[PDB]
Amino acid sequence: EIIWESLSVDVGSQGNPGIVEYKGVDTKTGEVLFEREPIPIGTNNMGEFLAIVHGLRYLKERNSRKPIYSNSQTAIKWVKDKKAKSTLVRNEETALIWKLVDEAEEWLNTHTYETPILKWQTDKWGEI
Amino acid sequence: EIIWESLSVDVGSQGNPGIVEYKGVDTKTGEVLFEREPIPIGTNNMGEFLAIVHGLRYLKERNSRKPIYSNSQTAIKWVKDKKAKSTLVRNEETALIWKLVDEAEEWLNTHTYETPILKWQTDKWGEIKAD
Amino acid sequence: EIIWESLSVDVGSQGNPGIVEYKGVDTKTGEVLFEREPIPIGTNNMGEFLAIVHGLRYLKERNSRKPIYSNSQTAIKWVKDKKAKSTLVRNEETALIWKLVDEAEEWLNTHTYETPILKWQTDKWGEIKADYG
DNA sequence: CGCGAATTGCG
DNA sequence: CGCGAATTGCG
Ligand SMILES: [K+]
Ligand SMILES: [K+]
Ligand code: NA
Repeated sequence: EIIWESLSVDVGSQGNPGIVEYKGVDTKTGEVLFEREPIPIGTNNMGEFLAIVHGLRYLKERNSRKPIYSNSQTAIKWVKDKKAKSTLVRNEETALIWKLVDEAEEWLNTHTYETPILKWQTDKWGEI
Repeated sequence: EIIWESLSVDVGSQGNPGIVEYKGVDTKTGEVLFEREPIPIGTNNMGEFLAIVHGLRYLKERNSRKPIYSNSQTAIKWVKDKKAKSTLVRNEETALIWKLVDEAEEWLNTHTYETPILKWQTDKWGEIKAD
Repeated sequence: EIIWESLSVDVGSQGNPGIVEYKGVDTKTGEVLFEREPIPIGTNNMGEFLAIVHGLRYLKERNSRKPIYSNSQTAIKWVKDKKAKSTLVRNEETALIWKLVDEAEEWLNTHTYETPILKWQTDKWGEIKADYG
């Protein structure tokens, strides 16, 4: 049922909003493929969005067709629409997450990609 | 993928909450197969709940294996969960609809059925209609 | 940052959900001021909730403005909310714990109390004094 | 295992 | 309007 030849995105937040970080891993080995240092203020929908697009770029650079597993349906929609819809206030305290979200959107509106973007069935399989 | 040999339920609501009614119709042809008269006050989700269960009862009486189309994904969920989840106040005004819902639930918890409960896809197919 | 003349509660459980108990001790002396016999089936959070409410009634019974320390942020919020937002099924095996909990909410709804309810900071101050073994 | 507070589509 | 669901350290 799980597609093991794939890349999984694992985003954590210390509160929503709160410190947000993420890693992209090989789904089968759990090897860390890329990561993002903690961002002091973010939401988990923003972290998933960024994590997905980071993975899209990682896979594009390496000419991989492996799919991406996310477990935020909202961030998958945001990626598909090439537009994030966060309600998070934008100021100096949130400048970094918003700047990264801007950059991710920009990348999405200037590129094409092959990667399938799948929802992790947390109900059937557990956490990643 | 319309299955024409099926039943479709359609509920009307004079405001929500408000007066609720519903009918069961032949999907292929529009013929009204069963009806419930207006209920003085209920919700749209309670009526879709009752309409599905009513058709379940109707098809079960007739030994039909035909599916039922509903336009309400909430009501489909409720039936499959064998539990409505309305937040309508129980008072004197709402006693009727609430009686009917409890009786729908009780039927669901003491019965099994063959009938596939399918989602009507309005924007793919248009409205549910009775002729 | 530590009110030493205060009361501290904690829960002990074999499993979660499982057997649960609690006690209240004096924060300065570790003197055990009250105890709850092990309850066949509950959750830790239900136990913490009951332990705080027991402590509240204990101090109220004695006209004491000593604070209460718990290290369960959940149970604290539950008490301040006069509502135990537990997810334990209500059945016959869990009837006892649900009845003491329903009654603890009822007690909160119908009384006034002035005890400050404080979070114990385990990361900073070490173990809460009502810690079980 | 249990639990908080906040994020985000019809009919 | 009524109801839609899933996500994210410590005791
Ligand atoms: K594309
Ligand atoms: K609906
Ligand atoms: Na995670």
